[PDB]
Amino acid sequence: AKSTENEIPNLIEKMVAKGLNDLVEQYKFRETTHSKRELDSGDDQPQSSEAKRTKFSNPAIPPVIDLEKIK
Amino acid sequence: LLDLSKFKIYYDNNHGYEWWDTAYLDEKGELMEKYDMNGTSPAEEKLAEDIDEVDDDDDDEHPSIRYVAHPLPEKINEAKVSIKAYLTQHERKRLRRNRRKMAREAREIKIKLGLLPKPEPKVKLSNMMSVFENDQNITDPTAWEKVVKDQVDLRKRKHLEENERRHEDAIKRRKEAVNMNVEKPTVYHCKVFQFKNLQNPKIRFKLKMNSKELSLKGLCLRIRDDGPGIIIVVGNEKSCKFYENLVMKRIKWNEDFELHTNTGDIKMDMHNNSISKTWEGYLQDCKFKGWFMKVCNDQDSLLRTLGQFDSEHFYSPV
Amino acid sequence: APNPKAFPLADAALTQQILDVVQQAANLRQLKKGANEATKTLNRGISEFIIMAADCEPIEILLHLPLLCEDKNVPYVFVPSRVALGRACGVSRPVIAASITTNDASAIKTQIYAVKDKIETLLI
Amino acid sequence: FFTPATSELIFARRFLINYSLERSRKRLQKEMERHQKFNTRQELLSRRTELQRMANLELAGSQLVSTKPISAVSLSTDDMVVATGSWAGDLQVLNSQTLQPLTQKLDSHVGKIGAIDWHPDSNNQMISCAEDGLIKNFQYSNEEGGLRLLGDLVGHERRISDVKYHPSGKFIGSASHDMTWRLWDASTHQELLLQEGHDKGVFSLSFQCDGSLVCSGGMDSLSMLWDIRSGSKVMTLAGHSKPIYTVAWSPNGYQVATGGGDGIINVWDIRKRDEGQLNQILAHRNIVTQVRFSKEDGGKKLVSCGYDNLINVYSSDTWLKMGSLAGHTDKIISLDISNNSHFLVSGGWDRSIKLWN
Amino acid sequence: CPLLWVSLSKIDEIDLKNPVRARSILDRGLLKNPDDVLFYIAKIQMEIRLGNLDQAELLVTQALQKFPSNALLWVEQIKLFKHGNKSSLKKTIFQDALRR
Repeated sequence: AKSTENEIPNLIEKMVAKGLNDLVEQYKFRETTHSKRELDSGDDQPQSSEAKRTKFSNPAIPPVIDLEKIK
Repeated sequence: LLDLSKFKIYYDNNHGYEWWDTAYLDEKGELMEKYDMNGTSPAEEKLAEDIDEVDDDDDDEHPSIRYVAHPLPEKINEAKVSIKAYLTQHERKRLRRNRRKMAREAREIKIKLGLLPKPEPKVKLSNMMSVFENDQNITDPTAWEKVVKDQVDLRKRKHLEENERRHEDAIKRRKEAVNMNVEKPTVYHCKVFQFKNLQNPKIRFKLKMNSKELSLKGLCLRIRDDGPGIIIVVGNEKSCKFYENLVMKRIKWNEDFELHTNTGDIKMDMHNNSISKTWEGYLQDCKFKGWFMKVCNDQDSLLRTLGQFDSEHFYSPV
Repeated sequence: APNPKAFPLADAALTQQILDVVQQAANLRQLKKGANEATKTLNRGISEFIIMAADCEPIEILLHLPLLCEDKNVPYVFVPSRVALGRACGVSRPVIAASITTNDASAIKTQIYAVKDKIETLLI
Repeated sequence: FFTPATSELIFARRFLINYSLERSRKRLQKEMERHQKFNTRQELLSRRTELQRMANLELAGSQLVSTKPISAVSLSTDDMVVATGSWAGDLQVLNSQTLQPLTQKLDSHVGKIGAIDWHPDSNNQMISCAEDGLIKNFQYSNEEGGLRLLGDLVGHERRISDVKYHPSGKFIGSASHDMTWRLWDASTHQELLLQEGHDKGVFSLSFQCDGSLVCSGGMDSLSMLWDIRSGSKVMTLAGHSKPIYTVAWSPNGYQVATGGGDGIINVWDIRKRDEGQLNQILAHRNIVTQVRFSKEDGGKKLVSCGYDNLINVYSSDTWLKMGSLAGHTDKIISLDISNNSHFLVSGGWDRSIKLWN
Repeated sequence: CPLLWVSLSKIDEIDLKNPVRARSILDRGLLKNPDDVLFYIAKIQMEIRLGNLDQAELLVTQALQKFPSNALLWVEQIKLFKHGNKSSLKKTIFQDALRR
């Protein structure tokens, strides 16, 4: 919960980003379960690269951020 | 003196009062007596605290008859193996559809409003004749061909290059990854095999290298080089299984082989030699620090070696 | 917490292994989801081992399968989660029973055998 | 820690202490006598002979029994008949040597039979347990019928694994997949103990033949040694990794032997204060199902069956595989050794009782 | 040589009325060599001969598990089916046998 509080906006988009990250870490079976995402975050931790890919995923999973930037 | 010794040995052999093929049975009495004395109560260590004491109708005070204990049940620290959540085929498809779609959208935006790249027509040798966006299609026909073929090569090359890159990166990861993974092993599968002989080099080599590969803790001890010996193998279950397979299916122990030496190459016919899986269990703590193959001059020595891991019990003399 | 009559419940790692096997089985068309299919498999003799769900409620819709297995001498487990089992099988919906079936020529034969052995060990 | 009491228990506890103590003393005396009169050669020779005999046991007769497999096989104190509980919940009894049935009794237990124990007092009020979640006394007859039940004892909530009769005869131990193991009265058929001392179930009880100390082999791998009298323990979980599916004393209080799921039979609770295993034993490739000894009546000889299709015999000083018994086609789930001589009667997933001679 | 074992079993069962001994003998034979299916088949046959059919079925199943392609086992199974406890799952069983 603490972890979620600090870095994680804990919406659907964030979850998606997290999922993507684990796939890029090198997943096969759907990464891991998420009770409140904390577990997932913990699992990711071994990879040790969280904050970059969510700032990338919003540019892709919609293009709204990109549009904003343009404007 | 030597002769005398030999004679003595022979005598011992015919009917030993206690022989170390099978450990000694006979119960020493003195020790028992001592124990009894220590106890002092005619009963045992267990009952000693009742100490010939009687309250009312035989009852005791130092251990209380009245109370029933409910001691703290020690919860074992179960390792939270986060479950591999799978996906339905359909779910997977949906995921693929959505991510890819998103990517496409991004590209469109970043090729329409962005104009960061520009999408050129993907020629081939069949499109060659019908693509006119890039000029020179009949004007410079061989040049055009070169361009198109070249483009194709690049595409193919790019694909291959990408693959190569992937291979590289994966390789880089793996070394680091292995180093990183010093996980705490919860339970260890073990298998102990014993054999009549292994004067073959090849078999020994196989035992070594495979063990090294599989992080397989254990050992391979034996008596008098040509004599019978034990393999102990310990590790993760799959690895153990693999090892077992290697021992039994892959290696032919009864097969004939050549010993290479400085004097001359000795052919070894060993139809007598064979292998049996003695154990196939789970050990509480794996005290085997690595895979320390050995030879010993005698059985006692071997036993001692085994007991360096507080486990002599693995060897089965038959 | 899981039902007592759901026995033998597989240990975490074991459960995971079983799930993996099922997934492999699903891929190979070696697996048969669901009570009725599982039952059919048992009748046939094709079943190698039967994987049930502890969190099947009402549990007693399940509890014939174990009996059948016993009468057929087929290893059987419960895993804890029906949902998980379903996922493994490749079905978003709750599956409660499944059968990994026999097919000698499978790639995953060895895996299946291992799981069977594990299940047997559990039983007593 | 968390310590209430009961009056019935107290009443019984004193009796237990008396009985245990006197018998224990007698045993000790016997032991003393034995060493005093022993000599290196003859005893050793005898032991060797015994070992040889054990080795050259061969599968004499296999009588099939039940629809499902035979959980329990228990020879009588008289050793004339054997009682054999299947998973079906029927405890058919067989005249041991010929191995022909006397009767069937399906209506008794609805669940899987756990273990059967004949009463150590000759008068055969054999107890049996089940997943049914209750223990049942059966007064046995040769002439009139086969069996007739006396007392059911509904205390355990969950499925029971194993019951035993405390050597006295006045008490029935029952250990179950619930946390507790429970000691009962033979007379009134009501409880007295319940030792909540395991994070999971108690899969096996075994009373020391003096009637003092009971080993509770748990599914946690915490094999606890409870003094009945004190309600307190002298335990070692450090033996096993997997569950402890069986436990049994060498009749000489000298040794407990916990057989495991790990496969390793650990043998301990020794004169030694450090409580160290004089040895472990590698019993069966797969799990161990039953471990027995047979110094009641004769000499001490470990015999064990497992999910490996192999009963096997170990000398109880050395602890060494003196010889396997190929006999069962499939898994072996129970095994009893003849009190008097060499005559094993064991049952399994072969769904047959098998003799060795 | 399973044939000898089979003969012995027959002698035990038929001539003298003690099936148990025969069964034991069969078991011993099986243990002495688990590579061959013949022993298993013999055992199955023996079981069939006496009243016990569930046991026979179980044995057959076991045999199949060990060696699936062996036609004698399949034949035995078919025979068992024909007895008429099921009288159903019959055609399917036949099909399965054919496949294997």
